[PDB]
Amino acid sequence: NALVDILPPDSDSSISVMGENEKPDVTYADVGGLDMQKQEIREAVELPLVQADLYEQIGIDPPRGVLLYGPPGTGKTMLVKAVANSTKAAFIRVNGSEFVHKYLGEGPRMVRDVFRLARENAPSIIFIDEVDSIATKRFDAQTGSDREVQRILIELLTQMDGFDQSTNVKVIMATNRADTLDPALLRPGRLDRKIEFPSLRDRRERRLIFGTIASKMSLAPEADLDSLIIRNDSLSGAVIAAIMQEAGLRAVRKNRYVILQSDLEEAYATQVKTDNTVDKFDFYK
Amino acid sequence: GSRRYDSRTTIFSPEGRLYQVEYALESISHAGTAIGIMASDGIVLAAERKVTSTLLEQDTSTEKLYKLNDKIAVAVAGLTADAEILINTARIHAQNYLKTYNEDIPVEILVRRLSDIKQGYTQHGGLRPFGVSFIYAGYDDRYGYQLYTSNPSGNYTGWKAISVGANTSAAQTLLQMDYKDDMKVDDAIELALKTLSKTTDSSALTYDRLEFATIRKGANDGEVYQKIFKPQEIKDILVKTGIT
Amino acid sequence: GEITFDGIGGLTEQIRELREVIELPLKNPEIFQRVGIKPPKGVLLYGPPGTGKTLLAKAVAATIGANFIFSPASGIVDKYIGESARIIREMFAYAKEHEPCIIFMDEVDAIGGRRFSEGTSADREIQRTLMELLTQMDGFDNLGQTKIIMATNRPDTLDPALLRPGRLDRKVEIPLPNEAGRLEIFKIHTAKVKKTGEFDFEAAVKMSDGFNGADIRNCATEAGFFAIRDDRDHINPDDLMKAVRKVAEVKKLEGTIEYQK
Amino acid sequence: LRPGRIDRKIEFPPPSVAARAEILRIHSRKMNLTRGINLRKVAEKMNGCSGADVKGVCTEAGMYALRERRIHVTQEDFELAVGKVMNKNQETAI
Amino acid sequence: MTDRYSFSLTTFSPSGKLGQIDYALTAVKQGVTSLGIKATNGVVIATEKKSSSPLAMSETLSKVSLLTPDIGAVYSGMGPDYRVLVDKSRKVAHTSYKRIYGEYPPTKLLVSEVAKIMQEATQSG
Amino acid sequence: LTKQIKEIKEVIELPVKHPELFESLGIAQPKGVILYGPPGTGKTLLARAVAHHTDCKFIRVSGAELVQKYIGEGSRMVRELFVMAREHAPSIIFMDEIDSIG
Amino acid sequence: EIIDDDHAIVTSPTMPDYYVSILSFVDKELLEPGCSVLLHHKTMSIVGVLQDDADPMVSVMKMDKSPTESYSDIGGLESQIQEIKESVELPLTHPELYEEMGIKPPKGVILYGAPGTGKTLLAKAVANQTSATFLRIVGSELIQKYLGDGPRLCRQIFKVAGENAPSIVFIDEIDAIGTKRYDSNSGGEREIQRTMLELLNQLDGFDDRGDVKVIMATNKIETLDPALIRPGRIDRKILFENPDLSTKKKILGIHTSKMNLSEDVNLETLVTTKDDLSGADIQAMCTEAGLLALRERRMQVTAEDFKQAKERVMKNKVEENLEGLYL
Amino acid sequence: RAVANRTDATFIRVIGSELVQKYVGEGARMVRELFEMARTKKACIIFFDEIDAVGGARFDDGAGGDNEVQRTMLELITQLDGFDPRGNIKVMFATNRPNTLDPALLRPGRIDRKVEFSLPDLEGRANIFRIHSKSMSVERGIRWELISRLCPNSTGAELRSVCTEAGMFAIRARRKVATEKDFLKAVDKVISGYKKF
Amino acid sequence: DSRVKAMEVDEKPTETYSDVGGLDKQIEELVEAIVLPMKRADKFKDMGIRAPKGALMYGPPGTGKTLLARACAAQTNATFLKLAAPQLVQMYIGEGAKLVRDAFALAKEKAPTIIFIDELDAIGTKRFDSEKSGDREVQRTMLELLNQLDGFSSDDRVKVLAATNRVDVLDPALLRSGRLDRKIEFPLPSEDSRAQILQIHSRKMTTDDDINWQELA
Ligand SMILES: Nc1ncnc2c1ncn2[C@@H]1O[C@H](COP(=O)(O)OP(=O)(O)NP(=O)(O)O)[C@@H](O)[C@H]1O
Ligand SMILES: Nc1ncnc2c1ncn2[C@@H]1O[C@H](COP(=O)(O)OP(=O)(O)NP(=O)(O)O)[C@@H](O)[C@H]1O
Ligand SMILES: Nc1ncnc2c1ncn2[C@@H]1O[C@H](COP(=O)(O)OP(=O)(O)NP(=O)(O)O)[C@@H](O)[C@H]1O
Ligand SMILES: Nc1ncnc2c1ncn2[C@@H]1O[C@H](COP(=O)(O)OP(=O)(O)NP(=O)(O)O)[C@@H](O)[C@H]1O
Ligand SMILES: Nc1ncnc2c1ncn2[C@@H]1O[C@H](COP(=O)(O)OP(=O)(O)O)[C@@H](O)[C@H]1O
Ligand SMILES: [Mg+2]
Ligand SMILES: [Mg+2]
Ligand SMILES: [Mg+2]
Ligand SMILES: [Mg+2]
Ligand SMILES: [Mg+2]
Repeated sequence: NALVDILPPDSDSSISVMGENEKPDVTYADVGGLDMQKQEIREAVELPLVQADLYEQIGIDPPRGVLLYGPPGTGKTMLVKAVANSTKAAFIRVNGSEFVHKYLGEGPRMVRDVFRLARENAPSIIFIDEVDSIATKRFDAQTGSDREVQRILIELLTQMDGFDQSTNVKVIMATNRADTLDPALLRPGRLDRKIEFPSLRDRRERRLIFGTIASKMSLAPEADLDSLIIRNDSLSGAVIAAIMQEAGLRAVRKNRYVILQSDLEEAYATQVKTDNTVDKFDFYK
Repeated sequence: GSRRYDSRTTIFSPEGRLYQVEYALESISHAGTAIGIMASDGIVLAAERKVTSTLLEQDTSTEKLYKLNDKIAVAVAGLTADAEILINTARIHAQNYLKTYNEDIPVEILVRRLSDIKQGYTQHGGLRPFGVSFIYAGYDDRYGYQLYTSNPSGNYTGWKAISVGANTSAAQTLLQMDYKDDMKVDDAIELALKTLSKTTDSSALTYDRLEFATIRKGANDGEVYQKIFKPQEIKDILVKTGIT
Repeated sequence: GEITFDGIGGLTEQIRELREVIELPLKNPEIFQRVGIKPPKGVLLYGPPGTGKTLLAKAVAATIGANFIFSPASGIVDKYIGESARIIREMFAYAKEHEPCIIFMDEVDAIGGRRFSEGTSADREIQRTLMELLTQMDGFDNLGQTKIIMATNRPDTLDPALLRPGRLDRKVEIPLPNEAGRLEIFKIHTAKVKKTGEFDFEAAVKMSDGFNGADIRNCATEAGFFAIRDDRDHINPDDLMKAVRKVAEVKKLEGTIEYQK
Repeated sequence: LRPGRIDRKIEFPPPSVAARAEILRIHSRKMNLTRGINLRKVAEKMNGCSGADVKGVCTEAGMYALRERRIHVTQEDFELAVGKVMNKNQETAI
Repeated sequence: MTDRYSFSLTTFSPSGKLGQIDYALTAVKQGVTSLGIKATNGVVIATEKKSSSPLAMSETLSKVSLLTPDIGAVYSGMGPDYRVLVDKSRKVAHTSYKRIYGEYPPTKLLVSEVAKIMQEATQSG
Repeated sequence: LTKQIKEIKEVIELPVKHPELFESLGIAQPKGVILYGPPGTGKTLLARAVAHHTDCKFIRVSGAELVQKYIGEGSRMVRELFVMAREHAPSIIFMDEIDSIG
Repeated sequence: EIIDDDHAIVTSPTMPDYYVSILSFVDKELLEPGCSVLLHHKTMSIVGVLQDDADPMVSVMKMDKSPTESYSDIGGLESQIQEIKESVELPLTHPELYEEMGIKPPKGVILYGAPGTGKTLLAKAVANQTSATFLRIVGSELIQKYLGDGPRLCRQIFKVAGENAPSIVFIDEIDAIGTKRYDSNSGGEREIQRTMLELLNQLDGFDDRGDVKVIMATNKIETLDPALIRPGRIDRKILFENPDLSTKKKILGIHTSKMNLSEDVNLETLVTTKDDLSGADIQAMCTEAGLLALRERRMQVTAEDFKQAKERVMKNKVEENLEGLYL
Repeated sequence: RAVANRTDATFIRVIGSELVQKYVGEGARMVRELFEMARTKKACIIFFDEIDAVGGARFDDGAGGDNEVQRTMLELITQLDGFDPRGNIKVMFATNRPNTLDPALLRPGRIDRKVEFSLPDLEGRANIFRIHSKSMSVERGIRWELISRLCPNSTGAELRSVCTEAGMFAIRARRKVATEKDFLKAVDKVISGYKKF
Repeated sequence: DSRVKAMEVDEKPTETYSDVGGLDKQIEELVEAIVLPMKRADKFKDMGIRAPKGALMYGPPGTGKTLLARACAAQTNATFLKLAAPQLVQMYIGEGAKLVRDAFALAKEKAPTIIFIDELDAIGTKRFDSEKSGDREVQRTMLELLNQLDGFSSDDRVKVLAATNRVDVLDPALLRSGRLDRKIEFPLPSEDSRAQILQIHSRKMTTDDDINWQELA
């Protein structure tokens, strides 16, 4: 019952995901379309850790945390993962679900562990995937279990402000909706870089995506590569992917591994529903 | 259907203070600031517009300072739609009294009747009450300049300075330190524009977000002259005072 | 218990669509790799009550012989928080050993819905579970030889997130059986019952037109009971006919019949 | 919130425009000097509501200069820095 | 037989600002797009006017209507509300206008009359 | 934020260093100081700055002490704070706790 | 409990109970159940007693001397304090008068109302005159998370008081317990409920304690789940009004004697010039004078400081108020 | 008690609110012991009072999740055995409200009479005031009915309280004979205070 | 647990349909639904049609719903498990749902049994569309109930009877025809059944000709 040897602080890590933090893919569609946003994330996140030297000479403080918000199906949690994986700086990947607890004071003790754990093993990358759930519009205590959600939340704010001017990139967090967040508390200076993800896209932005698709299996010579490009007019990557998935399924039946240009045409055409014009036009038109 | 459901605004409140009237003061303070400064020789009246949109032709459209007649001008803060009805009602009332008696209506009489209409709405009108405060800058020979303001309550109170709209306290506090009883109209022009800029979050309150009017007896041969100042005239006096 | 693959039959095509998604990439991941696409995954089932959606979820499972996890998600919510986070996480991981495995998420609506999250902490939990379920499907690692079928049935709690383009090859709507989709169902049903040979089924279907599957089963249960009260080892063709008159009226009067995006 | 029970209550005002200038000054010294003194130009443009807003300008100004590898902090750098920051604040607070 | 309401359904929200005004506005936003550029030698007004059903006559559908032979108008929002408001506006202008003037109403004037009517709807239980 | 800076020296520095002087000119001593204002004012940065010059043990206790569970329940450890602060004086107990738990 | 047969039922730190033998030393009589007792560890037998509820609670509760406050040093609310004396003090000093009327003596008072009136103080004052053994306890101690310790302690209060009758039990911050319920999932409806119960079961008790007065200082009885048993057993209830004009003269007089050279400004005219306020707000004002003297580096407090102090103090209270507009 | 004395049936008093004997059916032991002895005595009454606690309805439905009480209760049903002949042994149960009691107990057999006691009329409340007031020395000629008139409908505890306070105010003035005046003052005081809650 | 024990077996001896007063129609329907398929069970099996699952009973309180069921249970020699829905409902959202599932697993051991569940007024109607949904307790347990009723799992042998006061109150998805078998409404006393109902109650007390039953009706 005596101290015979010591452990790293690194030993006995906080409750954390069974599989890899590390991303097994490097092929990346993260490159091919939203490429402009992929560079931006690199700028805030890759550029200080890799080149410390640059920063020291100008004299700046290490760039501030990064909030990622946009509509979901823009691959937010995947564009940043890719970078962590290939930079090969330490990556701690946690969820609000890890933190959540049924007990009394059990959430916060994990939270203190994350911040310190990052400092120990610096340069270090903190990404909390679920943060939406944790943030509330208004605080409550109507049941006893609301108060627990509230404990995690406050303990997180205090330390987040205090993580400023570490070497370690500040907490990167992702949110599908930001009406859950309160704007005064969570705010620039913690989080001066706030990335908007578009969804209007461009003729060139879409083109990048089609190239990644096309490499996988040579498009039939029934009609040109350039056909796919014309039919999309503003749609985002997420839909592009649903299109290409159906198309090659039907391709397998015919016994050709080439996806026909007809198939993509039919798959594109469909998915038109999304509350028609009848309902609207009887009292909004 | 209609029996079951209720949206009675004509309950006698248990606090002595009708709840609907409470919320209409909140709504007033969202709308821009209007300032009445009463001097011995006039009323200097000035109100900032609350729009700031660039496509919107603010220049042309006066939306707060409306000339009722020669001696009486009103500044509006509150709901602009509700306000329009009371402008026509206030215009016709001064004309009818002028016709009957051949004297411009004393200020007191006009303000009282309009306040009593607001009152009426919650007395037994069934109506939601108009959520507007008006500063009635008025003159009559007997009583000199007279300055009164109205409340959504249907209560008026006289003053030597008043503020409505936003920054009621910020404006009121400056005027108390800087305005003295004896400052003339001339001073009050310089005073008004500068305090407004200092309350508002704008770096310089532009001439195009301003409306300015004066009612003065220092218009020769014992006469009363009003002039709603045009946006470019506001600009020259804006440059003098160094706001721009 | 197993559901005979002859047994299900009533909307052919509709059934063929579930096998393309599931059956094909389990037996051959090779084909999907040769093409290069991400193999087909995610199935969204919606339809009325009684339509045979559980019968269908079961049917695919028996056919392949792939291990089966039948979980209502009314059985994963609990009074204290974060129990739910554990329940799905263990179950997804459990299925991986038992590959091929299909996790039947019955009444996904339960843990569905948007907004909420301001009442009891149980409302915040609902959303939490939905969010983590998505992250496991895609955004963490990809779906292997374990596939997930989502069934829903209440339109009130719906999510644009589970409807969104991405995972899903097929967004499957399961409507009222066909004119002879109902016949096919009728046929199975008259085989089992003892009869003196009854060929009144053509008429019986004219009345019992636009019937959901549940009512095809019900007309045979009510009439056969009438045969047994009448002291017979035979459902007479008279008895089968009488039954469809009675059910037809009370069917349409009380129809719940829900449809979902 | 009984009075004299918490015996002192302190409010910190939202910063003055002069108050802002003092914060802006000291962090610029840590970076490199603003050429053609455009420390005033920022303060004349907007008053922050917090010292975080001030910090945000600094970091950004030093960021355009970093890319270039020209230590100078030019008027061009400041002007970008401010507008970029100014947009962001408006899109949260609308 | 009149509804037993005797009071304004429209209440101030407890945070100020009428519930119903907010409620009405959403419709305008939801409805289809209209644009206009004021010009020195004219005004262009433009709107989308999609076929309701190809079988439907797409010529009889209108969103441009006349108030005076000089002044025309287009809207966005509820279609049936527009039609009635136009009819009221023809009477409010024309007859009364001719009696006190005997011309076509200038634009400034016409626009102000319309504003009061919208207010009186809301105020009225 | 110049006003706040000057002011805070009077409120904190003097009751520790000269309890007798702070009493004589004034009367007795405070029951404490409550700091509030826009987040991002750097209120935190002010408390820590004074604390340097005062020269005391600046112990941040952030939050509920229901997080502590080392020995006993964490509930009464809140209460027990008084005892421990006394022993470990000189001390500035910086009780941060927003009280947004419901 | 003791079973007369030289056995006892004891609980130790360890969780199971023990049917133990008493072995010599302390006699059964000289023991009191509810006491903390000495056990020999190898074989658990009562080898004595010396501990006698060795516990911080015992420390806080006991006060054998009379309180530090002597009577109507406190200035104003005279009549109020001469109501608490009719009910409490008067029957202990003379029950004779009550017997002769043919009426039970009043027992109990409940002090309720509002912060700032120095409620707590009045209780100490009345008790000192009586020179009753005046136990005093904080309510926060009787409630704790640990299970079943709460009723032991609560029962003990009642036993100690009856022995030392004539007695006053002052239970301060009874309002603390209220209907605060640790965790609203579950719990707080077990331990808390049990402690409340015990106090009441002993109130009237198995022994007649009408010679134990009780004084409960509280915001309201509506904070607590109401249950205060026997109304005429808590008898008269005392509603504190806040100081009025005459009251605050006296209370002022104490405070201004601390501020150096404020004697110059006539006691009466200080009263007049300020707005009617409570004695609490005098405490705020007196503090304001010294606060201003500190900013100024006013070397000695002056007549000018005390006058300036009025205006800033009055200004604070108005500012804090919210103008909702009297219509 | 009054009917006990007249009928010449003996009386056993048990109060389960006072009794703290309930821990996971300690109270089961307890109900079993007294009830069983009592059936044995011919010509007796068993009054278990405030069965609201101890023997109480389960609170498993509510937030606490307590079920100590459900044990003492379980025991109490099997003893009754619906209606059972006992030989003129009266089983008395007192609740604050019958509604709170467990629905299995409420069913018939077990409970053969139910009776609501309510606050009485002015003539009865004059009578309850009368008894207490008599016991104390008072200036005679007193109209009992006058004091009751002012008081709204009220509990018997309130009536004892008015005589106590009245007693005291006379002693304060050194009258050893409480006048009518004191009863007027006493009423105002207790009424004003309590009522407003 | 002691909770479980209480629900379990509390079969009292018969009372016999002879002592339910008037209301012929109700009885006829109940005996067909239930009793003939237990005794004639062999034909039901052979045809391979499912034997009838349940009886739904609704109407006035005080129409002998209880009485009726209990008589049926003993005649078939099935045990009368007595359940009531407000009991299984708790403030504990987790635990109160758990019990519903637990009750059915217990029934299988005791087969044959007739499950009488009462007062599904407790699980009301489900028409929610707004944010406040009853905080998922009413919703939760409706869809729970249906998973026991589910016919792939045994619920054809063992029957579910239910009583609950009007069907307007009950939610639309578990009120489907052929789900809870027949739905039998209780018509009121009609000055026929009244006279009987009284007659049987007076049989216990002394019977005299001074009393006139018909007048009372
Ligand atoms: N570089 C990218 N550009 C465009 N879309 C992307 C990109 N990467 C992935 N996607 C698509 O985004 C879909 C979902 O990716 P995912 O990681 O779930 O996104 P998200 O925006 O974080 N939202 P959520 O699922 O609500 O967390 C995929 O099915 C892809 O089609
Ligand atoms: N395609 C089919 N072939 C054969 N029988 C079918 C078929 N489709 C539906 N059925 C019948 O429909 C009956 C009842 O359906 P059921 O299992 O109650 O449906 P569900 O839609 O999963 N409902 P629930 O969970 O009760 O909302 C089955 O037992 C079958 O007899
Ligand atoms: N006056 C300042 N000058 C420069 N940067 C500042 C200033 N004040 C704050 N900051 C920055 O803004 C960040 C957020 O402020 P923070 O330190 O959380 O302040 P606070 O006002 O004590 N907050 P809170 O306790 O959450 O109400 C700090 O980490 C600094 O980087
Ligand atoms: N007659 C009085 N007796 C005692 N203090 C009084 C009297 N009248 C006014 N006071 C003032 O009240 C101050 C003390 O009141 P205080 O101790 O704060 O309150 P309490 O009523 O016991 N409340 P709480 O703070 O809830 O315990 C004194 O220092 C006086 O300034
Ligand atoms: N049909 C009837 N025949 C005789 N007595 C009846 C009849 N219906 C009800 N009762 C009497 O009234 C009581 C209440 O009926 P119960 O069966 O508990 O009703 P429900 O379940 O319909 O609410 C019975 O216990 C019985 O004494
Ligand atoms: Mg994501
Ligand atoms: Mg199903
Ligand atoms: Mg801080
Ligand atoms: Mg006190
Ligand atoms: Mg019943």
